[PDB]
Amino acid sequence: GEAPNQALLRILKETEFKKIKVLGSGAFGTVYKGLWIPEGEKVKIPVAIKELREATSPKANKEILDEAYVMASVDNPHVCRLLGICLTSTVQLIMQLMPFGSLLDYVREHKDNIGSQYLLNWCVQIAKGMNYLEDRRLVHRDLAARNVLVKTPQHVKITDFGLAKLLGAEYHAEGGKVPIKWMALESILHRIYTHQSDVWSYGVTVWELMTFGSKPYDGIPASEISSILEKGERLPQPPICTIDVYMIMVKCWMIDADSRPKFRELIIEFSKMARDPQRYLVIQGDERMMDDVVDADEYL
Ligand SMILES: CCC(=O)N[C@H]1CC[C@@H](N2C(=O)N(c3ccccc3Cl)Cc3cnc(Nc4ccc(N5CCN(C)CC5)c(C)c4)nc32)CC1
Repeated sequence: GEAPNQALLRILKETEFKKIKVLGSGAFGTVYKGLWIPEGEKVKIPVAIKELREATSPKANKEILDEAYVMASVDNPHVCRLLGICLTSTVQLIMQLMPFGSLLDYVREHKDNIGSQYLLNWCVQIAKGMNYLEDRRLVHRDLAARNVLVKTPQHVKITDFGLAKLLGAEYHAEGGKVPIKWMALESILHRIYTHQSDVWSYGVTVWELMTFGSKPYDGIPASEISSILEKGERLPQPPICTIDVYMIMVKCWMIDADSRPKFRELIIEFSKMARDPQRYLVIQGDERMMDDVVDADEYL
């Protein structure tokens, strides 16, 4: 079967980190911006701390441990990594802080200042991250612009492996809440998921970036999407996109999964375009646009 998963899961002391402000709140709990100060090491690491609220719920406790399991299992510059877990009465997951939030919100907030070089670099970075996940035989199942976070405007990372599944030595889902507008056709019909179905969602994610965060198939009921797709219709060519770029998205949306690009090929193609970005995206105005703190990426 598969190779042994020798990832390390680090257990952290609650007294080593401090919560500074709320990044986001849900029914499940809260995510804080914070600092992690390992005892004796003389480093201050910016972190996001996800803490369950009222964790007397066995389902939420099991789900956050599965998440910790997945994140520990990965190590690439284009996917978010776990620093560790803290087993307090309310369980906590400690991750690298991504100071600029999700790329979906970043692209909406800054559209008038985002040039073609940033857009095409982001496409490369997401594809390298996805290619890494495919190497590790991990299917993300939820790639979308909301699930990419921004470390710096120059460096984004895939995150939110809420639905992510490691292939046993395709993956078949049971029925549950699932993002139909981002899904390969075979995922909507037969709840099948593969690295190739991730490519489909990658295409949709690029579409979101290239439209500066427009909602795909806006207004259309998710019940209609499978037949719309079977009819051969897809998302439209974004205004800024040359046909070279749109062609790539379209290939990601072929019905024959094996006819879609590989992530390895998407890396190459978007890197080619990143060398001459204004040849490939046409954007108005494009030309013009705590002493001991250590980023988690330099903390090994
Ligand atoms: C409660 C549901 C919820 O709201 N989730 C969202 C908020 C938490 C967020 N998040 C995680 O879930 N992480 C994670 C993922 C999986 C497992 C464990 C963990 Cl820890 C790691 C993570 C790292 N960095 C950030 N940086 C960051 C986020 C938001 C914002 N702003 C604040 C001002 N707003 C107006 C706009 C948003 C900023 C400025 C920076 N957010 C993260 C994900 C999305």
